[PDB]
Amino acid sequence: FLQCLSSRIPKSIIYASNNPSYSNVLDSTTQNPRFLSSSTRNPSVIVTPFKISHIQPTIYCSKKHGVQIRIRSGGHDYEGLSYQSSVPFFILDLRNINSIQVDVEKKSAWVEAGATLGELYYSIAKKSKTLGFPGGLCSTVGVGGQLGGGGYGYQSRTYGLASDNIIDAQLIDARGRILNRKSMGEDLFWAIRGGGAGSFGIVIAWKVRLIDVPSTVTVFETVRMWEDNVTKKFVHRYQRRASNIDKDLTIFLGFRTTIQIITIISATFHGSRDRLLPLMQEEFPELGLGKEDFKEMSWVQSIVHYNNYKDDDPLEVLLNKTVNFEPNPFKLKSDYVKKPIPDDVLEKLLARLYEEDIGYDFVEFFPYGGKLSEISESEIPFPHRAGNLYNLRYMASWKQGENTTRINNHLSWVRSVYDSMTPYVSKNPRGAYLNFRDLDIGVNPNESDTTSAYNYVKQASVWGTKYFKNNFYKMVFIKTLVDPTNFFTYEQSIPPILHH
Ligand SMILES: *Cc1cc2c(nc3c(=O)[nH]c(=O)nc-3n2C[C@H](O)[C@H](O)[C@H](O)COP(=O)(O)OP(=O)(O)OC[C@H]2O[C@@H](n3cnc4c(N)ncnc43)[C@H](O)[C@@H]2O)c(*)c1C
Ligand SMILES: *[C@@H]1O[C@H](CO)[C@@H](O)[C@H](O)[C@H]1NC(C)=O
Repeated sequence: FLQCLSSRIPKSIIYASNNPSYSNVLDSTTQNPRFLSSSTRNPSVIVTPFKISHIQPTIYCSKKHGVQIRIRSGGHDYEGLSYQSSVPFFILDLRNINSIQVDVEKKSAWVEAGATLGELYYSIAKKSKTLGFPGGLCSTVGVGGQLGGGGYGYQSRTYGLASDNIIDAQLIDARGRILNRKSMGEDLFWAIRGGGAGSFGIVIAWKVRLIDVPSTVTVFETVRMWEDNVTKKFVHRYQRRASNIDKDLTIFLGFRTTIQIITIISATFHGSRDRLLPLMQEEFPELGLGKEDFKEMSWVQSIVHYNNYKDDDPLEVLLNKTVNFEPNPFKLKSDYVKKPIPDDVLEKLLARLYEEDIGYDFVEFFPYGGKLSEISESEIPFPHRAGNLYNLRYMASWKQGENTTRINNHLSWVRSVYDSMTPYVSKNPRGAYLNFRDLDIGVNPNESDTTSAYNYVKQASVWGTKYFKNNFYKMVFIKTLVDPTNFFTYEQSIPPILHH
């Protein structure tokens, strides 16, 4: 494999195990610290192209020598699939493929896969205070992965997901052909906008629609005690109102221990605080929030704020490539909720936070509705639309270095929490969020360990219909057309219809 690469691409973009910088390049975007001790995080080579023509030979060498491709842009995949495999593999790391072209007059931008959300937001904000992009929250996330999987954040109720706002793309397929929207066709251009683009090809660049944002947005955040009847009433009404209120207001909810359970309420309102005050006093008067609890800022300042930087920090903090906190290993799972959880079941859920160490486990609510209930189930592969109140996320975290038995304890905790919620969350299929990737919901069999093509597809649909509902089956046909030999494979790759 390595011989084939070195006779075809410059040595300067090739990092093998023997290279002293291999470990830095590997670790630099291993973004879930849980996998820093994974035995499957051992690519034989990391390739870091700096121009497009570097990529086609890596496809050729990968096919000819049986070395599986793992595509990494931001490396934020929550299961670390961009840098692990149980078969011999290499990482095509697109960090240097990162140019951004912003057209303020046409309200559009071309963004290469290795650019981060922070770099995109930075480039927009340097040119206009009133344009934005609803890309998601984390400034270090790569657009290469994010825009292929949905991409949710404080703007999604107002403007849609990141994948709801894509108008062209450049993609390299398994034959090494570099295609745009016109030459890839509408089916494949549909599939990559939220279907997990790495099942179909290597996205080189996305063309996005820029959104009009108000020159003033308003944020607020407060921490309350859960053992407080006003907090409980607010949360009771939150379940019923968060997805139905004014689409300009998005409110997140989080719970952790600190010994009591605290409730974190955080929000962004796409408007001034004079507009926000009557809305909050009509929807949640029990919060008692005054004029001075709302802080006005620009759209990009609100992104800086919610990435744990100072409100008045220079925009350059958006260009940093690692999070502004030291991260703990973690395992998250998520569910979709269509009916309010009963009061006493919510109490039983939150009490499970007492079972592990203080402040290390979390339950979080991300509301749907708004624009997300206006878009059909099949507009793009992302299917989680009207009828969903919120996505409910469960997470356990621990410190780097805990022994195996304690990690298993943490994994078992969050899995049992998930199992306990089966009666109260979506079913048939039990929905799951691709960008909250969870291997526990099902993985592919080894294609050689199936008994038929139908068998391969049906097994894969276990996880497939959870992420995509029946968009999964349209994606199976598209996969069959554009990658019939299954060059792009991994634990949750869309399967082709195998010929024999
Ligand atoms: C670490 C982190 C992740 C976050 C954060 N906040 C999020 C939020 O507010 N909303 C979300 O919806 N997701 C959030 N995430 C998760 C990540 O945004 C998603 O998990 C993305 O999928 C990660 O994208 P990226 O940064 O590129 O990480 P990768 O591992 O490189 O990509 C994930 C996935 O996509 C494939 N892939 C990447 N690049 C390509 C290209 N060019 N072509 C095809 N396929 C590609 C990878 O193989 C992998 O499977 C907040 C934080 C702190
Ligand atoms: C982010 O960029 C700013 C500007 O240089 C810098 O002050 C800050 O330390 C950076 N954040 C990091 C290194 O996490």
